[PDB]
Parts: sequence; C-alpha cells; structure tokens
Amino acid sequence: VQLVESGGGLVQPGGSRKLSCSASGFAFSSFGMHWVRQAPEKGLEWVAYISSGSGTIYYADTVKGRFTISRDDPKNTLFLQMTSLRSEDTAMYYCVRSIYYYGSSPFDFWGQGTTLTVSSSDIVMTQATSSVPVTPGESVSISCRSSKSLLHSNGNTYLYWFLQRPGQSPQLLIYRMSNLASGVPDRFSGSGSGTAFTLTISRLEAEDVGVYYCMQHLEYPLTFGAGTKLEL
Amino acid sequence: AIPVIITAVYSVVFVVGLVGNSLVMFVIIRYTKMKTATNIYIFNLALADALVTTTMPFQSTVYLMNSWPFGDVLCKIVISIDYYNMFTSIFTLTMMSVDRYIAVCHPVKALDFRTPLKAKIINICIWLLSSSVGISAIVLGGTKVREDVDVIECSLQFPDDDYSWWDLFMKICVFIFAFVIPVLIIIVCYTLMILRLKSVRLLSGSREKDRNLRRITRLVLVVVAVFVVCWTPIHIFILVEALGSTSHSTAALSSYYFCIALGYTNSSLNPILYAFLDENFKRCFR
Amino acid sequence: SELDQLRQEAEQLKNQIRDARKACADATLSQITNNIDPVGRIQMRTRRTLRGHLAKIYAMHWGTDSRLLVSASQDGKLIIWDSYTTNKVHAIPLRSSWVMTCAYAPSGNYVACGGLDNICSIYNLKTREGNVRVSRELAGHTGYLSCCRFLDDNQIVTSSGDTTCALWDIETGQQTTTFTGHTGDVMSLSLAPDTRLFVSGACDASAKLWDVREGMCRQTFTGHESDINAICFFPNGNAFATGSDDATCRLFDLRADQELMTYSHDNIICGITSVSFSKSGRLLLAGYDDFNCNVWDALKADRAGVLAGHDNRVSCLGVTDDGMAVATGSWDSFLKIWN
Amino acid sequence: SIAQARKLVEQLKMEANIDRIKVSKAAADLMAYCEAHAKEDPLLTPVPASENPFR
Amino acid sequence: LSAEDKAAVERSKMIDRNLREDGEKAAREVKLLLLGAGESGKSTIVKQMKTTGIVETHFTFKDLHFKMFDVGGQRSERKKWIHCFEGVTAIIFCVALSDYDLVLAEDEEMNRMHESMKLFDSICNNKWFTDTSIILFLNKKDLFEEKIKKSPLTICYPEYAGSNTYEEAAAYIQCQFEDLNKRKDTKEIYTHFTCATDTKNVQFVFDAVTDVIIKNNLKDCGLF
Ligand SMILES: Oc1ccc2c3c1O[C@H]1c4[nH]c5c(c4C[C@@]4(O)[C@@H](C2)N(CC2CC2)CC[C@]314)C[C@@]1(O)[C@H]2Cc3ccc(O)c4c3[C@@]1(CCN2CC1CC1)[C@H]5O4
Repeated sequence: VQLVESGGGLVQPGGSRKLSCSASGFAFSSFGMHWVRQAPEKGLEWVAYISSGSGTIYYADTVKGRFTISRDDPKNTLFLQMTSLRSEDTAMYYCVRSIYYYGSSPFDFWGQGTTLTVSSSDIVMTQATSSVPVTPGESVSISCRSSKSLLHSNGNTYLYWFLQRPGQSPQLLIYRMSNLASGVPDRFSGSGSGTAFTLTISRLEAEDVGVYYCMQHLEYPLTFGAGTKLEL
Repeated sequence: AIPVIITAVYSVVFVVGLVGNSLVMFVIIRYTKMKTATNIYIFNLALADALVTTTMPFQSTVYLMNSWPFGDVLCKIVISIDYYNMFTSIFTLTMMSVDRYIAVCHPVKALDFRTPLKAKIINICIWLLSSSVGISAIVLGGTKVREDVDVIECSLQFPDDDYSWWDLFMKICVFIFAFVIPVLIIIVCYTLMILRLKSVRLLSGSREKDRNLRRITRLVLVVVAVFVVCWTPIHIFILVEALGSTSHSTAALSSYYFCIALGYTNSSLNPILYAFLDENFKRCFR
Repeated sequence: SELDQLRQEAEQLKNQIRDARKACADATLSQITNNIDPVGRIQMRTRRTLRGHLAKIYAMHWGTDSRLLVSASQDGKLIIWDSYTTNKVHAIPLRSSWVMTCAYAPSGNYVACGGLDNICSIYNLKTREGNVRVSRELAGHTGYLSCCRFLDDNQIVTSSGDTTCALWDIETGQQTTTFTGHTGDVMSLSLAPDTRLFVSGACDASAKLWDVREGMCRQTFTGHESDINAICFFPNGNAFATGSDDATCRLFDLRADQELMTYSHDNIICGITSVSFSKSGRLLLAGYDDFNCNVWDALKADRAGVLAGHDNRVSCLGVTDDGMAVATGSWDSFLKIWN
Repeated sequence: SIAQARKLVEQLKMEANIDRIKVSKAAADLMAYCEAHAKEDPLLTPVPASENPFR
Repeated sequence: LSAEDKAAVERSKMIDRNLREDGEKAAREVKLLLLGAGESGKSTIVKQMKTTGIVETHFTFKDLHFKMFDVGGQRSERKKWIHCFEGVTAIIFCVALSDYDLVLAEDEEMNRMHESMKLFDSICNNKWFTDTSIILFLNKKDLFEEKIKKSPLTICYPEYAGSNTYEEAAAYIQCQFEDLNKRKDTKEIYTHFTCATDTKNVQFVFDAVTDVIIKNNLKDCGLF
C-alpha cells in the first residue's frame, strides 16, 4: 500500500504533539526508515533515520537529542516523539523507506506527508539553476555541484536525484551510473564523472514537471540541495 | 635427601607442565576451534593448569631459602592467583561432570541445555564466583613478619580480632565447598551416568561395545582417582594443621614439598591426560 | 514372429550404426592439443572464505554481473551472497528443505531451486515489497531435479530424475518441450552461449545434445564406465566437459558428433561432482570427492596443480562470467573463492 | 516394448542422416578460439592489484 | 566505509543471526528416514503419529521433535539421492511379516521377502550408513497368525525342520534379518513386532532415538 501519516495541526511552541506514521501494506521489518521534512517555502532536509530492527539510529546535526524516532515492527508503524518544538520546526514531515543491500534502491517510496505547524565538515551540495522555464519535447539538463567527491576505490558515486510534483510527494530518479528507479520513464539519464552532477533528459513531457532535489548518502546528515522548479 | 631433590623436581615437573600446557594451547588454537560445549572446558582447564604451573617456580623460590625477595604486591597477586585458580579448576571439573551426567542420563534436556551459549554462560558464572572469592582473598590477604625467625613471611592477613574462629569458619567452609560438595556431586553424577549407561539397550554389551564401555568406565574412574589422590592429602593435612593444633616438625618440611608435588604433578599431567587420551584430538592431530 | 522381426531390425540398426561410426573414426586430439607451448603451474590461494551456512551445500550459481552468488543447502534456506565483501543480500526460506540444484537468472530478477520435492519453485528477487516471493511453482516432474539452468526470464530448462529434460515458461507455467532419450536419471545440464542448444548427462554414461527450438536430440556421446555427474560447456560453445563417478574428465565436442577420447587419471579414484570452465579454455577445473579440486590443463592433458583447501567433498563449483575468480562449494557449509 | 523400440529406431535414424561432419575441423575451430582468446584470463594470468577486488 | 555499506553489513549480520537462530532448531529436531517396501505398512506407520517426492508429516512425542522422510514416492533409483541422509538420526523400515505366502501379488517372478532382503543388504552394508541405527519393524503380524495355520512355512524358507508355529517362524525371520548387519559393534537394530492397529510403538521409536542421541552425546565429548 502506501505510507500513511497521522497527526498534525497547530502546536504550542516548545511543547509536545502526537505525530506517528500509521503505515501498512509493505514489508516493514526490512527497511531502513527515514524521516524528511521541508519548510513551506524551502526544500527538503533529513531529520531522522533508523535501520531495520532499530539497529542504528542517526540524526541530523541540528536535531541531535531533540526528536525521538522509534519503530514498531509488529504493527508496521513508525513513531516520532517530539521535544522542544521551536517555531523553526514549522515544517511538514514525510516518511521514507529505504532498503539497503547491493544494488538496492534506497528512498524508493515517500509518504503523503503530515503538516506540523508551530503556532505562537558536513558535505554541502547545491543547484545553481532555479525556476527554469521549459517547453514540452525539449531537452532540459540539470546541474548540481557537491563540495566533496563521492567516488571510491570501488567506483560508486552516491548521488541521488528526486522529483516532487506540485501538490504531491517526492519520487525517486537516478541514483547510480545508469540505474533508474521503479515506475520512471527511461528518458532520464544521470551523468557526471566527479563532483558535478547532470541529468541528460532526452525528452520532456507534461509529467516531467516539478522541483528537482540533489542528494548524497555518503555521510550524515542527508541534507538536500536547493529547489529547481522546472515550470513551463 | 632434601637439598638435591628440590632442583630435580623444580626442573622436571615444571618443564613437563609448561611443555604440556603450551602444546595443548597450540593444538587447541591451530588444530580445532571453540565449537562444542566441552572444548571451552578443555581450554579453561588448560589455561588453569598453565597458570598453576607458572606459579610453581614462584612457590619453589620461596620454598628454597625460606623467604621471598619479591614484594608484597606480587605476593598478594600470587596468593590470589593460587586461590582463584584452584577454585576455578575444581568448579570446571565439577561443571563438566554435571554436563556429562545431563548429557548421558538426561536425553531430553541435553539438547536445550548443552548449547555453546549456555555452556559459556555457566563457565562465566563459575569464573566470576571464583573472582568474587579471589577479590575477598585480595582484600583479606597481605604480608607479615615472623617474630621467631625475624624474616618477612607473607600469608593471609587475619588478626587476633578474628581469632581462630573466623579462620576456621572460612577454612572449613572452603573445605566443604571444595572437597565435600564437589566430590559428592562428581560421584553421584558419574555413578548415575554409568548406571544409566548400563540401562539403555545400546552400548550395554557385545564383543566390542562392552570392551569400549569398560575402557570408558576405567578412564572416568582413573580421572576421579587421580583427582582424589591429588587433592585429598593437601586438604586433610592442612585441616589437621587447622582446627585446634597439631604444629609442625622435621617431618612437616619434607612432607610439605612431597605433598604439594602431588598437586604440581596433577597440574603437569592433567593436560597430558585429557588431550593425549581424548581421541578426537588424536584424530585431528594427523 | 513380429517381436523377433523387430529384434532383428534393432540388431541390424545397431550393426549399421556401429559400421558407420567405425568408418567415421578419422582423427584425434592429443598431438594437435599438445603442439602448443607448455602451460606453467597454477598455484591459487583462498582470497574470500565464504561462510554462513550451517548445513550441507550441494549447489551454487554465479551472478549476472559476476558479483552476486547464490547457494543452496539442506538448512531450508537459499541465501544469495556477495563475492567481494563476503556479505549477503536475501534469505529465501525454502518450503522444501531438500535442494540439490539452484540457478540465478541472467537478468537477476529471478532465482530458482529444486530437489527431492520433484517441483521447481521460481522466486522473485525484485519486488516492491521487501522480501523474495515465489513467481511460479513448476510442477510436472516425478523425479528429483538435478539442474535448473535459465535461458531468459521466461524459458527455464530443468533437468529431473524422471530421465527427461524439460523447458518451461512463466506466464502459463506449463512445460513446452520434453527431452526424452536418456535411459538413466539426468544428473547435470549445460546450455550453450548462443542460447539455442543445451546438453545433458544421465546414469546411462551418455552425453546427448538437444536443440531447444525443435525439442529433439541431435548428438550422443556414450561409452563410459560410470554415471556422468558433471557437465559443462565451452566458452567457444562447441565442446563438452564431462565429469563422472570414476575421476575422469573427458573432453568432447558439440561438433565432432561421435567421440573424441576417453580421458583418465590414476592418482585419484574418487568421484567428480562439479566441472567448470575457464575464459581462455586452456585450463579446466573439476570438483572432486576426495576433498579437493584439480586444475586440469585442457591442452596437454596435464595438471597445473592440486588445488586443495576444503575439508569435505566439493559438491558444486562455478566460475564467473569474466573468469576473474573460481568458487568451489563443498559439504563443509563453506564456499572457497580462489584466484 | 513396441513404441519405445520404434522411437529408438527413428531417433537413431535422425542421428544418422546428419550433414557432412568431420572431427579435425571441430578441433580446428576450438584451437582458433584457444589461440585468439588467450590473454584475458585472471585464472591463468596473474591479474594486478587493480583487479581481483576481494579486498 | 559508507552508509550503504554499513547498513548492508548490518543487514547481512542480521541474516546471519536469523540463520543461527532458525538453524539451531535443527539440533533439537530428530529426523527419521522411512523406507522399505510399498504396501507393507508404510501407510499404517504414517497413520500412527501435491508432492511426488518426499512426503513430510510433523509430530512431537514427549518433548521431542521428529521428521518423517517418506521417500517411497521417489520412483527413480536410490543410488544418487540416498547420500542426502548421512546425518539422519534413525532409519525406520516397514517390511510385512505376512509375506511368506504371497510372492508379489501382481505377478509371478520373485518374492517380496527376497526383495526386502536385497534392499536390507543394500542399505545396511552401505558405505554411507555404517554408523546409523535401524528401528526395523515387522508389522501386520496379527494377519500373520492366520496364514501360518494352514500354509506351511517351508514354502518360503526350506530350513524350518519343525512344527509350523508362530514363534519359530518369527525367530527364523529374526535370524534372517539380524545377520545381514556387517558389525553390531557400532549398530543396534531396534526390532519390534507390531501390527496394523497396534498402539504404543511411538514409545519404542522414542526409546530408540533416545539411545542414538545418548550415543551422540558420547560421541561429541570425544571419549567414545
Ligand atoms: O584451603 C586450601 C586448600 C587447598 C590448597 C590451599 C588452600 O589454601 C592454600 C594454603 N594455605 C596454606 C597451605 C595451602 C596450600 C595451598 O597453597 C594449595 C592447595 N594451593 C594449590 C597448590 C598447587 C599450588 C592453593 C591454595 C592453598 C599450606 C600450609 O599448611 C603450609 C605452607 C603455607 C604457605 C603459605 C600460606 O599462606 C599457608 C601455608 C599453610 C600453613 C603453613 N604450612 C607449613 C607448615 C610448616 C609445615 C597454609 O597457609
């Protein structure tokens, strides 16, 4: 099925709420669950991570010891206990699953999201382009520049490309060299033999509209890039 | 016959024990692995024998010249090692006997009780009880200076406030917990193991099965026999020296050496016995 | 009578084929294969000791990208592994604990198994759900499955203990062609690089080549002293690699059409359970029953070196698609990657 | 009994009427593959430390 | 190394934990191999606790798990798959004692007793079964108590030399079965005379597997 998010609404500053993810219809006990938020006028950012069976719990550097992420394997649910809800946390929260093995597809599903509104040496990558005007059927490239290299001795670059349609949830795109996502047309083709990133999109359609997001998974936190709205 | 035999025993028994324990440790490190529930007991027994063989020249150097030019810290250390090592050797030799009884007499509970995790957790429990008694020894032991020879003679540090009463209330308690309960449990485990080895239809006798079971019974009986004849005279002799009073004489100097030589010979031939007669080790030796 | 007439016809046909194949005996292989520069000794060492199983291993198959590695064992679990990091990917809980064959699809989406349950269960690695799910359960064999090699995502070729080889599909699950003609139980199955032909070996000490498209046999290679247990192709695609239960690795062709030779060796009297190949074809590797493997120089008919390392008999053996490292699988619940 | 014998006869006849086949050409094309593809072999030729990525 | 690699090795180690935990239930399990002759009482011993190969049924008697390896449906030869049962704890045979009169009940070419003897010699002197216990059963002996009242026992074994009774024939079949073993120094044969509706044979099987696991516990300590 889909990852369904519960709770939300206006909350007092610094108080507590009841935020959870009542998700079902998926093999929950094998996924390295995540939590990703985004501001109403700003892009995505990672806020939490737990592995399968709560083996390893990570956090962003700005949320260390501030939120509590926990899983429940028999009910296939996903909790998020809050503490000291500042007005800076006025953001809507997504639930993301990620499987982790050789040739796997992490961040391959995103929930519909829940709205949390507060009432009264990290690697940095960014996209220079924003609000790019596009026309259907035209080849539109993308640009992302990272501060540190992502290659290894094995030869694996850890770039992740995403897409958020307007009024929807983010999806997945290229994440390796010539390795797309599921339910994605084959026109997309990521490139970049270094720390520069480019999507060689062959043709553009009406469904290829939204905001692209540049990601890494080499180190934590898994901070995103800047927004790149491919509007018409 | 005293001053020429000390060098002979300190050479022969110590080199036999050290060589045997080193060979057993080498073959258990590079010939087999930590798989079965008895391999861990063999490994702990080999380490215990190696440690008590290491303390043998330490006790020989204080047997000769009658005094220690070492230091109170390492005298406390060797007293703690001596107590700890003897206790853990006794409690491994009894826990493996209980393992044999629950393996042969009990068919149902052995499958859920003889896992390596349970075997190692019982080994850790008995070794930490031995460590608790050893830390009690290290906080009650120490050193003292004799007033008749005017030499320093480190032993247990129990003053006249505890009198003879606390000395006997510790000594008879460790005597029963090291020679009454251990011998009683090993006897009532092994004789019941033999009695329920006779009862089952298999192994109860043929042209070869009866001979093999007689060899097994003779092996376990000679293990019990060497344990009894190597830890009996020390315990009863020092209990005679304990209780009220018997004192010592010219006989008590030579007999002390010839009686701790029984324990050191036990330490020398125990890895020899177990590894050289344990024929799985012989099979994997080639 | 008519029975005597058909017996006389069978005797006349046997005499006819004997005379024809005696007249067709023309050449050999020893001088041609020994007219080359001598091959030096090969001394490999274990580089990744693959462990994690706790039961007896009979089968393995390499990955699509020469990286993944499937392993079948009697623990009721099929485990797909990683060659470099010595990691593992999935655990497939087998409904039947008796598996003696397994194969990894060339697309990597599917894995198959089989054994004494006389059915073939085809699994699905790639799923939206995080698990491994059975796609099709192939039924229709009355014998133990010996090999389950894959042509593509649909066509799976399954050997079995009902003395017949089979070709299946996925969308219907019904066997299309039946390869009848082996008297004994087929023990192993080897395809061809062009994916049009495949060979087999059974208890009748014969190796027969089958055309997959027509569903009929094309060749026969018999005259051996025991059951052929190991078969393998050539990278050229026109040669056999027969392994039997008399420590003999004979080399035949898919093109010589009668016979090449009856190779033998004297120092080993055990059996052969798996035979694999090499990229250049100069060297042959075989899994033996006396607890090791032998590096066979296929040209000079020599041994480059006794490549031991296993404590029990090497049941299964496989070589990567690029020939970068071999991998043996024995009864010690271990795999031994050598290069 | 009868159908098995007839199937064996027709299978042997189908084996008999094959094209003009010969053995030393089956040796020759195999030797052509042996000579042509003889260098790309980490099994025989010792691959450098850049290859053999089991580390 | 990397976050994907760290999560991959932790997932792999979790699957090793799963293989350890689920695979340590094999030590508790006491698997049994069942084979012999068809129609001789295999269904009777099944009914006392779509696959055309091995049929499995699960039952637990007095805190001990068992596995039923009904391998009778494997119509092929037994040479190339009997090696899958090296480590089976016990082997159960079911050969009919009511077998001296009827020769095959399908044709007239041999005796089912001779086939049972040949199979027993094949899988008792086997190189792969030199240390495995046998719980050989002489079943349906209740029906054996009527066919011996009329038909003499010399029709199958011409070495009787006595009055045709039950105990002499049973002892003769016992002598002809318990001599095929090459060595009793390592093997015991747990022969029990049972019937079609005879109960309490499960405790006989339990005692036999008890004896073989006690010899196993003598084996693993290394002294035996
Ligand atoms: O309870 C115990 C039971 C069993 C054992 C032991 C116990 O406690 C120990 C203990 N205490 C004492 C003795 C022992 C023997 C022993 O070393 C032995 C076995 N160890 C293991 C052996 C292999 C290394 C483990 C620990 C220990 C012997 C002795 O009798 C003796 C010399 C001596 C030196 C230092 C002392 O501290 C000391 C003594 C006393 C009093 C005076 N006499 C001499 C008198 C003039 C003739 C007494 O106190």
